[PDB]
Amino acid sequence: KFQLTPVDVITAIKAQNAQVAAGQLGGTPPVKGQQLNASIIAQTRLTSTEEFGK
Amino acid sequence: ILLKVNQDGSRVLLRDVAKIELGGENYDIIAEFNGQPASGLGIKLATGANALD
Amino acid sequence: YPTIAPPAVTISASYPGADAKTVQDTVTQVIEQNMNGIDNLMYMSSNSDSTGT
Repeated sequence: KFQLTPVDVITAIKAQNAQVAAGQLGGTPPVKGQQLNASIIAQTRLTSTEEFGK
Repeated sequence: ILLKVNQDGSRVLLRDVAKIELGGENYDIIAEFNGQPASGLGIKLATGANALD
Repeated sequence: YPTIAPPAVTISASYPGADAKTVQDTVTQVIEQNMNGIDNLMYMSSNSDSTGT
C-alpha cells in the first residue's frame, strides 16, 4: 500500500537505530585554560517495541 | 589533496579547508619527566631469563 | 636420520601489485616488532616479495 519494499525496511531500522561514534565536549587536545570535559551522547540504540513502531 | 573543482578553475584543496600536521595518534596522555617532555619504554624480562643481564 | 633439524614456523601474506619495498614495510617489518621474545628462537628470516607475497 504505502509504496514499500523490505529494502527500505532494512535501511530504515538500520540507520535509524544505532549507537553513534560521538565524541567529547572539551575534546582532546583542548585549548589553554579549558575548564570543561564531558561526554557527547548522540544517537542511541533502542529498548522497546514502541521505539520500533515509531 | 583535492576536495572540489571551481567554476572558473582556481580549485579548493584540503590545504585550504583544513590545517595539516604530523601529529600524535592520541593526545589523551602526556608524559613529563621532571617537567621535561619525555617518552618512555616499559621493558618486561623474558620467560626464564636473567634480570641483571 | 633421527628427527634432526631445528623446528621452524613461516608466515605468508598477499598484497597484489605492491612493490618490493612496500611489502618490506607494509607486511615484513610489522611482524618482527612482535617477534620480540619468543622462546628458544635461533634466528629469523624475512622475505618481502614484489608480487605481493
